[PDB]
Amino acid sequence: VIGGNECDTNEHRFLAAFFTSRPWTFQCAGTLIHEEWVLAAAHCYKRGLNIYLGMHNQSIQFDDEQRRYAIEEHYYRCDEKLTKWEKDVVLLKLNKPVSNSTHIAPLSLPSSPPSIGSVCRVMGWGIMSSTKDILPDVPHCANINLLNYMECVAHYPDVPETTRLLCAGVLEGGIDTCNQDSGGPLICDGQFQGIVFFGKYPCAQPNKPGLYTRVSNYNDWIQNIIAGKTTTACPP
Ligand SMILES: *[C@@H]1O[C@H](CO[C@@H]2O[C@@H](C)[C@@H](O)[C@@H](O)[C@@H]2O)[C@@H](O[C@@H]2O[C@H](CO)[C@@H](O[C@@H]3O[C@H](CO[C@H]4O[C@H](CO)[C@@H](O)[C@H](O)[C@@H]4O)[C@@H](O)[C@H](O)[C@@H]3O)[C@H](O)[C@H]2NC(C)=O)[C@H](O)[C@H]1NC(C)=O
Ligand SMILES: *[C@@H]1O[C@H](CO[C@@H]2O[C@@H](C)[C@@H](O)[C@@H](O)[C@@H]2O)[C@@H](O[C@@H]2O[C@H](CO)[C@@H](O[C@@H]3O[C@H](CO)[C@@H](O)[C@H](O)[C@@H]3O)[C@H](O)[C@H]2NC(C)=O)[C@H](O)[C@H]1NC(C)=O
Repeated sequence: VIGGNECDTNEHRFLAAFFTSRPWTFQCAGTLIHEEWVLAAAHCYKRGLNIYLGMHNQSIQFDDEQRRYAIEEHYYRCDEKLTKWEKDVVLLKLNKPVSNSTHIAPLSLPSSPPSIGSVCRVMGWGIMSSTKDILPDVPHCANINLLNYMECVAHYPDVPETTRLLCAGVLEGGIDTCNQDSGGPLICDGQFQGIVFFGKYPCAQPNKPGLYTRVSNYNDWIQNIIAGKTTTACPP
């Protein structure tokens, strides 16, 4: 996250961190949405990653930190016509539930639709400088705006027209998500509305907002999987 500051230690209790085992290296983030389910981005997740809940400073282990791994890995396979840009979610079931604690609590799926002009919180351990690829040991937080999708469409020729992505950022530049913020939540007006996907590098350029996976498209699908539906998960 560029143009922000270190997050408050208690304002990201839903933020999950993915690590490889050896070496022990931060990969990306995810969102705890349920005591035993995490929602992440398909493009940065790979099998066997360690999942940490209740992490702030990567060099510190809080007394309530919990480590898990995925026992189930659900990709969105409902519409073969959707491009890779339109289905970048992975729903992970944890090997064991995590109870609430000082630094751990799930974030609910959005209960109202996203609205242009909202102020959106972004957070992550990703690159925090637009001039140097500096990765912090603590997560950084910042505010951006949910923008008209028109503000993004012209900058991503490779991405076809879609309704399944959100355009968010700061048009004057200076504030943006960057590499390895992938998978983190975009929280607009208190609602989990987006997942960090991709933008432009260098990051935080003027009039170069990023695209975010639109969470609300997946509510029914996620809830069905959590409810135990195997087949029947997708819509008819
Ligand atoms: C562990 O903590 C989470 C609470 O999540 C926190 O909520 C508060 C306490 C803040 O501290 C936030 O920072 C955290 O996000 C608990 O789960 C939440 O329970 C609360 C109950 O108060 C739910 O919030 C309410 O939801 C009402 C409707 O509930 C139903 O709909 C939602 C879906 O939107 C669904 O999640 C829930 O299961 C029911 O289906 C709503 O009318 C009300 O206005 C308010 O929004 C919230 O939905 C729960 N969140 C999640 C992610 O499940 C656990 O209760 C808690 N464990 C315990 C036992 O302490
Ligand atoms: C994320 O956390 C790390 C971990 O360091 C912590 O250090 C203490 C404050 C305790 O909280 C420990 O539990 C924990 O390991 C932070 O890195 C550390 O920063 C401190 C304070 O700046 C550094 O102290 C330096 O020590 C050297 C000698 O090596 C002197 O020359 C320095 O002038 C100064 O005393 C410490 O070196 C550094 N430690 C390690 C292991 O890296 C880090 O600051 C923190 N991140 C943020 C953003 O807060």
